Amino acid sequence: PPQSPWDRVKDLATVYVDVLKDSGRDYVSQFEGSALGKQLNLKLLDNWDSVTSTFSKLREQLGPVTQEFWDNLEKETEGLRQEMSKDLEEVKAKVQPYLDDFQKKWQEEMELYRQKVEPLRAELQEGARQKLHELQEKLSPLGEEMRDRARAHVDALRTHLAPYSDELRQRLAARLEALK
Amino acid sequence: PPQSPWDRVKDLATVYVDVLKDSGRDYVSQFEGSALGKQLNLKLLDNWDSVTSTFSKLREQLGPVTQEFWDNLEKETEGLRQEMSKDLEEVKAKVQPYLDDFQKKWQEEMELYRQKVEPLRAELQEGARQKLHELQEKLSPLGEEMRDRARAHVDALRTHLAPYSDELRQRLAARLEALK
Repeated sequence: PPQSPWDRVKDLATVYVDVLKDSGRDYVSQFEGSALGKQLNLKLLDNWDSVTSTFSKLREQLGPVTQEFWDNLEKETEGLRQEMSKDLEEVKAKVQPYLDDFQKKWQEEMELYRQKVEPLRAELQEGARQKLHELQEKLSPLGEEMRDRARAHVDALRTHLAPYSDELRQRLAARLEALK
Repeated sequence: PPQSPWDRVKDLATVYVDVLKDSGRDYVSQFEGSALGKQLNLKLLDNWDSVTSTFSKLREQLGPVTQEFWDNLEKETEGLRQEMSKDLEEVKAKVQPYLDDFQKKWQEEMELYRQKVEPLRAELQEGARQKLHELQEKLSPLGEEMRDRARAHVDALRTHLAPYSDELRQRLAARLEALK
């Protein structure tokens, strides 16, 4: 099984084109994955990816190429990487405010939602706590009493059974002695 | 490695003597293991077992025996099993009321404890439920709103980024075309 030379073009697409939308996707994941985003069970990345990949659009455009192309690509790779890398940074810059504004906005949204929710939730949790604190004290002496009685009941049983186990052991011993 | 002939005596001790206290232990486990017994974390069987086993007390009593003993024991085994089995049932009978009364008493105890506890616990669980029912309705429309906005924000970002990914793909395509 040989390896397609087009893998080199695929790598250039991933590294220098799709990185832009992937970073976009990562900013969205941070929203989806936040403590509050999970609270809401946000699923937001359906249809995020376009159907046709950047790689397909490149191969489709370049059309078929010769071995001269691949030898020329291998010749220019480092100089093309350098120049592609500066185009990528010039675009990353242009796009960064959108990503910044998105990150700040969903956090604003979540905070504004936390304010409407966390207080009412805190309250109920507080009162539930204070009513439970008021109940682990009433059943507290009730517990150490049941345990004392339970222990007394078991010691009584253990004691009641003892003479009967002795009687059995003595009947066995006497039957065994008869085999001497 | 040979096997001790005394294993036969050990088996008789287990089967026809220790079964009595073991059943006792099983009645206690039922208490310990009940839904309410677990609630209280009952640990009740410490020191239940005597230090010296019935087997040790039998061997200690019989003292050393001959091969004639083991041949005689093998001769009488079925007739000794039958007769030991009827002694065991005559004792099981004598002891059963104790086990019955113990089982009935710890259940009485647990019920009497359930009455003091379950109501107060039910109440708090009811009100906590009714206050939460009163809160999953207020944040309900708030949730479907945040989701709509979240979806709108992500579609905006996806859209803002598109022309920049196209520009990158076009700069790569043009650099690749130059290698033809």
